[PDB]
Amino acid sequence: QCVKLNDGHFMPVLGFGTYAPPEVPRSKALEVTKLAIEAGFRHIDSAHLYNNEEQVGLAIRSKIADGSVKREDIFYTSKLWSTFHRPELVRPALENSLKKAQLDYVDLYLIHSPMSLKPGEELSPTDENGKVIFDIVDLCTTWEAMEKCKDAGLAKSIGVSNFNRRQLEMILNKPGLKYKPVCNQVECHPYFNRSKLLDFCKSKDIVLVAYSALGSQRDKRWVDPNSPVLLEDPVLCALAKKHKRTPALIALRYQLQRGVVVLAKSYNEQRIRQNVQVFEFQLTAEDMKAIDGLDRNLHYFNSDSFASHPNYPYSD
Ligand SMILES: NC(=O)c1ccc[n+]([C@@H]2O[C@H](COP(=O)([O-])OP(=O)(O)OC[C@H]3O[C@@H](n4cnc5c(N)ncnc54)[C@H](OP(=O)(O)O)[C@@H]3O)[C@@H](O)[C@H]2O)c1
Repeated sequence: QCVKLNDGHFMPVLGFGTYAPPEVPRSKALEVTKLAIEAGFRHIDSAHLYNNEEQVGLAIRSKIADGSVKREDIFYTSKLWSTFHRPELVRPALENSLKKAQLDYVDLYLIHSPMSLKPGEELSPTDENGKVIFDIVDLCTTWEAMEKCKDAGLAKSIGVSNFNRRQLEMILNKPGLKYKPVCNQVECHPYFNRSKLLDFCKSKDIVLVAYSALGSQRDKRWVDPNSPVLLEDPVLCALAKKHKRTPALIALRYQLQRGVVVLAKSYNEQRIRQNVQVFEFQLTAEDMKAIDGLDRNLHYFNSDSFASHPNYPYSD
């Protein structure tokens, strides 16, 4: 099923995550995105950062060309990268995304992060200490340029990602605001459930979309390998046995029952098909309370590389 966004458009509540690290061959994104659509995913999440929009777009268009779906059945997301926050670069950046995917529009365009970076060749310009070279950009001006992309029909809906409550309030309080963010895509899982940010988002009819809902890919660039493995959690395992599902399915269903839209990345055929089974069962109030009890303020993304950024959303 879908949730109705605050601009009247509809978003499927289960989304497929397409990010894989650069060591994974680019051709895999094509294969697995087709498999996801074939399994029943209709919401597909990409970004300029992922260097896979050519492949993800081809997977979508291939499933259109092969008769499986129409463009109107797919909900396709991309994101403005942080080197393009200056308002004059927003539309060009979006047009690159459209060119790569060979699509006329995205269903959703997000500001990927509030942590603006120096414009240039690199995705991630850093100094000699490894910290990313920041840019100072009024994100309200960035947002105005996002609104023009919606008016031009290049993005059906616009929203944000990795914003905390205050950063979000800055947008909502902007003089002359035309379109509220339809969503805030943020790290969200039983060890970092974001319930306060969720309550705030609910109060403004903004959808919280969860990433790393399965514990993240635990990439050594950003994630401490000593951090607890979400999917090995004894409570999630006990609930999996109770319901004859898996820890992953429990973690996904938890988000759906909280009114959270949830992403799920898998590049494995069997797990991709497993993940759509989230619609086949329910958790009880007691199950949900047990999962709510797991919250431990654990953001997996935890690196020096962004912890010193002025717009770093977390308070550590
Ligand atoms: N806006 C942002 O800053 C941002 C940040 C992070 C992520 N995202 C988006 O959200 C997506 C998902 O988040 P994520 O990349 O952190 O990964 P994730 O959804 O939390 O998944 C983590 C891992 O779980 C495994 N997995 C999936 N299904 C499973 C199952 N049924 N049983 C056991 N393991 C399973 C996957 O490995 P296998 O591939 O081997 O199955 C995957 O590597 C990303 O792909 C991206 O689209 C956005």
